Amino acid sequence: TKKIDQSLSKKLPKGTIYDPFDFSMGRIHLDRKYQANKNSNRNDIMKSGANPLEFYARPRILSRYVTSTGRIQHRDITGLSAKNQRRLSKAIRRCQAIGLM
Amino acid sequence: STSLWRSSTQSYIYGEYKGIHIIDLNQTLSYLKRAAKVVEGVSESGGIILFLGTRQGQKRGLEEAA
Amino acid sequence: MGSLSNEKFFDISLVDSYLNKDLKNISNKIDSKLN
Amino acid sequence: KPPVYRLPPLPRLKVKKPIIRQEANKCLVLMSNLLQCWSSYGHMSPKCAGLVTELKSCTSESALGKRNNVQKSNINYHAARLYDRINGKPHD
Amino acid sequence: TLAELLGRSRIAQVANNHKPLTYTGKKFHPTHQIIETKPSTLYRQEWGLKSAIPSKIKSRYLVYNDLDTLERITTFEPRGGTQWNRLRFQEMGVPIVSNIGRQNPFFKYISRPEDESHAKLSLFKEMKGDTDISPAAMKKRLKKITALIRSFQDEFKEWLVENHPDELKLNSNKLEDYVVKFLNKKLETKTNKKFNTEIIGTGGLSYSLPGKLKNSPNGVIQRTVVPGRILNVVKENNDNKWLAAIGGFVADVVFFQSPPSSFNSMGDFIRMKTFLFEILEASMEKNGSVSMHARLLEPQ
Amino acid sequence: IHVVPKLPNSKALLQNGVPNILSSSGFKTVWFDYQRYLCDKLTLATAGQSLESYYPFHILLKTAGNPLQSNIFNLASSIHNNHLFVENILPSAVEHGTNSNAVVKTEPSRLFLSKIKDSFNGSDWEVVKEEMIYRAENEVLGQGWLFLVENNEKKLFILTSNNNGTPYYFPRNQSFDLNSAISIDEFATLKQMKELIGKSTKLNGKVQDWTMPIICVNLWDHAYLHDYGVGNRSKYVKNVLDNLNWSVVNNRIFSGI
Amino acid sequence: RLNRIMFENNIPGDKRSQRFYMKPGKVAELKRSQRHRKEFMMGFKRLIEIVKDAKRKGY
Amino acid sequence: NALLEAIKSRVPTIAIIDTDSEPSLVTYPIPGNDDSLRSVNFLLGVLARAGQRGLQNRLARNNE
Amino acid sequence: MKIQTNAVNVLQRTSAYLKSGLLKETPAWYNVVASIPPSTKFTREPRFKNPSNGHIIGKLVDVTEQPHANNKGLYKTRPNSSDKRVGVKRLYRPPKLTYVEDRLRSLFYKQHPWELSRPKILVENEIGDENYDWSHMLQIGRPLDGESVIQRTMYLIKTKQYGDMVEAYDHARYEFYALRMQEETEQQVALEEAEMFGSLFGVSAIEHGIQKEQEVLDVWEKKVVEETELMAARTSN
RNA sequence: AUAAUAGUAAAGAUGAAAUAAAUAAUUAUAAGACUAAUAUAUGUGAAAAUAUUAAUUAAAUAUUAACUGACAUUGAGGGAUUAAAACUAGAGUAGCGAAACGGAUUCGAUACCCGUGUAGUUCUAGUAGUAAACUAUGAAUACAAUUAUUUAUAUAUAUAUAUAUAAAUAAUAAAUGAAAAUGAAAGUAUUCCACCUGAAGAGUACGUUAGCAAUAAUGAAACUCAAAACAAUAGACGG
Ligand SMILES: [K+]
Ligand SMILES: [K+]
Ligand SMILES: [K+]
Ligand SMILES: [K+]
Ligand SMILES: [K+]
Ligand SMILES: [K+]
Ligand SMILES: [K+]
Ligand SMILES: [Mg+2]
Ligand SMILES: [Mg+2]
Ligand SMILES: [Mg+2]
Ligand SMILES: [Mg+2]
Ligand SMILES: [Mg+2]
Ligand SMILES: [Mg+2]
Ligand SMILES: [Mg+2]
Ligand SMILES: [Mg+2]
Ligand SMILES: [Mg+2]
Ligand SMILES: [Mg+2]
Ligand SMILES: [Mg+2]
Ligand SMILES: [Mg+2]
Ligand SMILES: [Mg+2]
Ligand SMILES: [Mg+2]
Repeated sequence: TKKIDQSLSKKLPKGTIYDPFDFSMGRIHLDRKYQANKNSNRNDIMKSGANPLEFYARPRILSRYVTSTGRIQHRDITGLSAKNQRRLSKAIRRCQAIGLM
Repeated sequence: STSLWRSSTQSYIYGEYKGIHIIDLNQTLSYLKRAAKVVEGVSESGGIILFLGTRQGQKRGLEEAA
Repeated sequence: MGSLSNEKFFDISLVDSYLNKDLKNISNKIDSKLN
Repeated sequence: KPPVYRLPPLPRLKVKKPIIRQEANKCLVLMSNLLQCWSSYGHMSPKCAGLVTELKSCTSESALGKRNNVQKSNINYHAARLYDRINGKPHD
Repeated sequence: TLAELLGRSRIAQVANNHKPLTYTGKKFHPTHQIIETKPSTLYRQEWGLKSAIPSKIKSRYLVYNDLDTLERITTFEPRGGTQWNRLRFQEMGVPIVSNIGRQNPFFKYISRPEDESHAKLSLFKEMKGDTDISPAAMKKRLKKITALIRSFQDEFKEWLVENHPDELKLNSNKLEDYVVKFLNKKLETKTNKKFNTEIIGTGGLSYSLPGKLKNSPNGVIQRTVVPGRILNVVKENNDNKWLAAIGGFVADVVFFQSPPSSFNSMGDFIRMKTFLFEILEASMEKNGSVSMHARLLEPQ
Repeated sequence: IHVVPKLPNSKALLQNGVPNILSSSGFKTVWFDYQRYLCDKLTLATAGQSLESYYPFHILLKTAGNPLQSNIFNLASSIHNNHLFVENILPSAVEHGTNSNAVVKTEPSRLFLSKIKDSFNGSDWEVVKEEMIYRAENEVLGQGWLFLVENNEKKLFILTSNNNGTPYYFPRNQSFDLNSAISIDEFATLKQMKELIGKSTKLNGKVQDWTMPIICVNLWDHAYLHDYGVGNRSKYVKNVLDNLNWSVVNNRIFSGI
Repeated sequence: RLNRIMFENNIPGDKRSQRFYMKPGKVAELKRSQRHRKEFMMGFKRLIEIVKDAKRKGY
Repeated sequence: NALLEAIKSRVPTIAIIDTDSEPSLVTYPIPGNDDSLRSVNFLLGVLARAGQRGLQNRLARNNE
Repeated sequence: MKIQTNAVNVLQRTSAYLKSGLLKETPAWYNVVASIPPSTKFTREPRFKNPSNGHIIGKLVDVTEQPHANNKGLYKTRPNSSDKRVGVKRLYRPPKLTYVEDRLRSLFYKQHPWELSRPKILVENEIGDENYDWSHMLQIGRPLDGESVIQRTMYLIKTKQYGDMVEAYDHARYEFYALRMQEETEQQVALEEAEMFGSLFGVSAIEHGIQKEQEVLDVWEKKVVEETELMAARTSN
């Protein structure tokens, strides 16, 4: 067979430097273990400094912090500060009461 | 590390740098000279001097000192 | 710029210079210089 | 910012049932493929000849192959050895 | 004094670094200072750090973050492999060239205001170059600056009526120009980001000047041939070039006309074989990466 | 820091040079100036690295196989070679500064003259010296070194190096000048050497060579120009080989006692 | 895939927890203990990671 | 253990005292890094030579 | 832990044994310890100056010393809340040592990331032997590296040749580039010259990397094949 | 719950059972109570309490500036508020559910389990002032060695971290302690209030006060005994 699963091969980006270890399975496993959604902050409005309570009439943004059934995600999952989690949950509950979410 | 500080050593500390406490070598020198004179005195008096160190690699230094 | 600003939405500098005879004592000063 | 959770002092640091990777038996997988090969191309089909030959060699002497079927975890040995050093406990 | 000595100590010379020792993102340049110990000191676990490095370590190169920690260990990784990437680049003898034809950053050139005609582009870059700034510390750039700029109102309320009174009585299209120049002229004396942290040129990867020819016993070398590896068996998606792994760098390989048949044959194991490449050019991007372009020299 | 070694009877060397070979000015150039020049450059190249704690001979061996450390290798090889040359041409290795000894009559030992006959098909020492002078003039167009070496087979033979070529490690002898044309026989020697270096299994691609120098003559312009001049290097090599210190050269031959 | 949605929205757990009434004090006790065990496990895994890292470096 | 036995046995003690170590447990503390073999062997060497000089002075007074 | 008493008073406890007669013979250490008394104060000591930057510790600026208005335009007429809190703790906390050179060091390696790849030896030789004249960048005994730039910059600002630190730093940086370019050429040329005289090398750096990558890529080939066969069997289920 | 719809013959319950044109499905209507995730009761509140949304009113933070000039602390008596249950009126009553009546279990089963399910649980206006109303720890002030983690304010910049000062929480030194342990107090001190003086009898009796009432507050003595209690230790035992 001339095919390998993507999970068993690492694609080295262009312009990056590499070591021989980057072709091993240890690199594959190490990349899975340390795979965190750290790029969310730059794409996370609520981790930017905006007040989540100003989005109570924008269900599309709020729908990014609820599960498929509408259950607000725990702070352990959203990664927000206590204040933003508190404000975001209020926004979602207000949005639900208005008839938008 | 400053996180592991035993504050009873406060008077020996020169400052903190790069997350560790820097020991005041001016005091180390004075204490070392005093300790050295004690070893010299006991040796000159014929006493038994025991050198105890159980960290890896210390044996060579310990054996030659004895 | 302050009083001598071109913004449509100016600040209180302009209103202060007016009541302080500055926007007028400078308009005459500039015009006198032009003379 | 990621919340660090610090444990209280503990009587021990131990994993109840340390996970171990049990590599799959080479003879069992050979048998699982041959059985599948017969399911599609048919029993005794000439397409599964190589599978039959390989299976016979794998199982010739031992039905599960000659393998080092022994693997144990050492996490509990190291955890008990290093706990006092790394727990960050205050001095006495 | 002891404080003076400490500031100049070899440990002080290493700049503070808390960057992850285990980083799984894109690596474009070294992030940690390589520490080396001599063989005699390695035999005694001596590295010039606070504590002895564990005897298990057989490498003579490491990178560290903290001399000591609350866990009573040193935070270090026993690797020094970014040095071999630099030395392999040196062996390829390809000077780094500017794709924009800019002045050489390592020479003290006499520059002029040719690019200074964008005073309003960069004077406001100080407040507009805030891509990743706090929502309130960036807002402190609005009141703190406003007061500083508002303190020069009297100076600009007299200079403008003494050097360009016509514009004040005709149009503000030129007044705005006199404003941008005024602040910069009154800011060049100031020190706003007087130290620039941007990478300077190659960043230290190569100090080789373009122009020199490589003499060899078989004549002057006209094309540099370097062994490499093809990573993918299908060109980069959306790009007309494949990727190769040459000397610790990932390059874009351009083929003469066709792709060798070993590609289809090998498939996803193409990286298992070594091919010969020719390094066309090497460029440096602002992210601090090296843009190496190669050519799959095939036996013919 | 690599420092210039102190030489025996240095006050005499700074006043009357080396009798019959170099003058006072000629010796100041070759040793007091060039050796200082080499050691300073070596220190600048090696300071802050592991090589700083190694003697020049060990540095050249450690770096002999590393292409990008050739600059360090050249400096280490030159430093070692120069003190090999200055040592066997020196009036007396012992420091007769307070003994005011003026009678140093050193002559080839029996073991040296026995190995010369064995290795040169019965040729005498005088004839071998003529071959050495000839080899230097025809094989070293520019800078280099002339050596009489002994190999693992107890045979003395003549080796010439271009620029800073070590006698110890044949891959870096630099005995063939590839700037000019080479015969098929010379290309065969180079091709055979390349094959030997490829048979080594070590990750450093290094081979075993047990050749050792016995006599060293500096063929650089720093040693002869001032006293002999361009074109008179064969008169310089003749004087060196006729006024060698044989207490040092005899001690370099392994006896086994 | 449908089963994964049920478990990530705690549908089976919520349904079972709604079969019988629990006093508010008991509910509060169970919520406190569950959180402690969740946090305790996170602290345990952090210490095991340090152990593994320390072991790898020869400590 | 050794330090407490020394106290119980009235045996004077010298020790290298790092920033996390208790100074009062020893008669003559030496403030210093105890984790590096170089630092330890440097301080041990000084103490060892001091002992040697005492021994040499005792053997000398016996001769004369 | 409690301040121990019995380790430093061995002489006094021993003296009671000898005076009473419980111990017949004087120990060999007894006279030595008597002549060299142990230090037994174990006190916390205040400090009134940061040794690194000379900042004074324990000084309160009184309102009489702030006669002019502040940045807000207000005069200070009464002590503020911070001035009224006792600050004894600052006298005893080990001072944080700071250095201007540390700021430049971080800058240099941010501007030149690949200088980090040049190995540095932290093991000291003898700090007391360093006789450096920083009128020039090169020094006998130490490598050319980022620290050479920092020390050169400090000498310029110390001699007052330059006033702004940035200008002195830029001046030192160019001196560093010149020395780095002369060394990059000496190495390239030395290699070229050696090959022209018949120098042979077993393995180059590029070749060394290829061999190491092959060793890893061979183990990776086996595992991939194995894990692409367990998947086939497990998926067949 | 009711009605419609097609569609049927079982459904429901339990350890297993049995008691009382359906169940299930799709629509439509009505009613009462409750408030999933977020969530940590984090935080807030004097305590009791407090987490679906919005609004109105009231109160609540930090720093700075100015001002008052000891105006403070504590607090007998007193006052106010005070879970659940309970009671007096008028509404409400889906679900839950003392009691009662039945079904089971059992040798028996005034129980645990099941059914039917009244008071009650809900709202409005009141009475009453009790809980393991608990941190089983009254309030205030001065002070004492560390670390970690959050939070807040401030400062700086080579702009995102760094440096400061407080608060909270966690683990500790010292100290205290019968110990378990406490840890900024259960430490070092000062000030004020409440309360205790062997067990049992007893928070009972009697009286008194208060309340529609249940009760609440106050609160003894005799007789009898040499007991009685706490922390910790080693065992034994554990469905
Ligand atoms: K709370
Ligand atoms: K008064
Ligand atoms: K009062
Ligand atoms: K009261
Ligand atoms: K009801
Ligand atoms: K409680
Ligand atoms: K009270
Ligand atoms: Mg230590
Ligand atoms: Mg139904
Ligand atoms: Mg809820
Ligand atoms: Mg709380
Ligand atoms: Mg009160
Ligand atoms: Mg009623
Ligand atoms: Mg019932
Ligand atoms: Mg009431
Ligand atoms: Mg009651
Ligand atoms: Mg009560
Ligand atoms: Mg309660
Ligand atoms: Mg109060
Ligand atoms: Mg009562
Ligand atoms: Mg008990």
